[PDB]
Amino acid sequence: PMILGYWNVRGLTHPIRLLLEYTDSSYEEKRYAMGDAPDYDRSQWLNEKFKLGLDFPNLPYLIDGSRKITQSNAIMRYLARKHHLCGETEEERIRADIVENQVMDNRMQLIMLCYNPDFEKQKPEFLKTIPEKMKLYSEFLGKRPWFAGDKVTYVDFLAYDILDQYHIFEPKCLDAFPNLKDFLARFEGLKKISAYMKSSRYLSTPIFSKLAQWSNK
Amino acid sequence: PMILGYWNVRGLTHPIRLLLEYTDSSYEEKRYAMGDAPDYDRSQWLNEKFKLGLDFPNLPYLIDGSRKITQSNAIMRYLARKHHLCGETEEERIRADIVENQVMDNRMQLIMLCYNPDFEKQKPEFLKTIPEKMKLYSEFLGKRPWFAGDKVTYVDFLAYDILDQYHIFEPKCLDAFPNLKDFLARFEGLKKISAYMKSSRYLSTPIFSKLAQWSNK
Ligand SMILES: N[C@@H](CCC(=O)N[C@@H](CS[C@@H]1c2ccccc2-c2ccccc2[C@H]1O)C(=O)NCC(=O)O)C(=O)O
Ligand SMILES: N[C@@H](CCC(=O)N[C@@H](CS[C@@H]1c2ccccc2-c2ccccc2[C@H]1O)C(=O)NCC(=O)O)C(=O)O
Repeated sequence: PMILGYWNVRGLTHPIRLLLEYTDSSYEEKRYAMGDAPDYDRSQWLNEKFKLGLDFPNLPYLIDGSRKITQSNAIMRYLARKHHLCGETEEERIRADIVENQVMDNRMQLIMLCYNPDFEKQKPEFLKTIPEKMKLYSEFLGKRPWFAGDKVTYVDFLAYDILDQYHIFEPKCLDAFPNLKDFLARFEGLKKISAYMKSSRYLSTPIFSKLAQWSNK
Repeated sequence: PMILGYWNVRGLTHPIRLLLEYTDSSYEEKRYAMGDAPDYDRSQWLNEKFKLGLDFPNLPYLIDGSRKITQSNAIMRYLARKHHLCGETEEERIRADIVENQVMDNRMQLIMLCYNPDFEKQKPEFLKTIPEKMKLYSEFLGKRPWFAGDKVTYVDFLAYDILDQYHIFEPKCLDAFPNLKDFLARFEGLKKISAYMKSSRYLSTPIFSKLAQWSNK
């Protein structure tokens, strides 16, 4: 089977595991335990970082035989092509490309913060920006069932992850956007997702580990 | 024709203009002003940011008829598909997907620094990592003429921008990687490239303007 390499948290892998499962992909996971604090030791990673034959060594990685991939987005695209979950029209391709890029921006923004020693201080002015963040996705999706269109695609995976993460962070963040809650429910409804999601293996959380300001566990 | 919206800067637009030209695109520009120190005023942008009918309001943007694309990479990709500047084989795509993601990471890395209040201190430390970064590009590239393979692709535009920029920051950063040095010369060679670059409407510098801790002009 393929090997998926990542740290011991939800993270950037949330959408990959969700993808793999959805597609019934055959895979094994390769969990990297990060040392504790202070340390936060990454030796277990660092010790093989350059020994896996990775183009630009990183976490997460997917090894599918001779095929060695880094860059979560890359990993995603790779699995999308494999299972045909890319946009089928230019329109769709564009929507997915914007979305893919957009999720990362927002993901990064949150991440940045939860790892900001000075959290508490900014943790409020930050929450000031979420409704706009959310409204963006809201207007975009509009009435479509899926982010690219009528057909589910890989970016739904990313979209799902991101929305869930904000929600989780700011529980009300979605009350104003019913379309967005419908989506969450619709993705959660995909038959292979519900089981997986109720699985012992499955760790809804936490995108973030020990190093975290909000959720250091 | 097509319209391109950006900040008086080079930044994210650099790869875009380069591709726009390469492909002989016919387009107009809508340049916006970034208020100064302090201020760093973007009224205009802000006065209209919400009036363009764009999906995720942002700079830059490219309007091509019905087509309104935000996110620089999406922009890049839309132009790539249009002129067949994408990877053609599965292998070419992976390389492309990887490099693209990799370039942005690296760009952000440098931008974050340039935008850090504690830049002077951070700098030396940041310098220390260059070789490694550079190294991965060099090896990933190996002996290929282009990042994805035998033919120029959009990622070449990404890569050149970024390599050109690290090279200005750390003029020696490349001495140990001649494939890289060739790549730069070779990229600058492309007929339509030299052509545009020689032109009077070409802006190399800088990636960052005002705010910029490094390259504030
Ligand atoms: N652009 C890349 C980013 C990859 C990334 O930065 N990887 C970090 C982990 S994600 C990173 C993180 C680190 C530790 C713990 C948690 C996280 C995490 C979780 C969720 C979201 C993002 C993060 C980042 O801090 C890493 O540890 N790489 C190993 C290395 O560089 O040698 C991608 O999308 O794959
Ligand atoms: N992920 C998006 C990034 C878009 C974005 O961050 N754009 C910023 C300007 S570029 C941005 C930047 C901002 C300030 C100063 C410098 C920079 C910069 C300079 C060079 C390269 C990249 C940047 C970005 O950090 C912006 O002003 N958007 C309009 C808005 O805010 O509504 C993309 O790739 O398109």
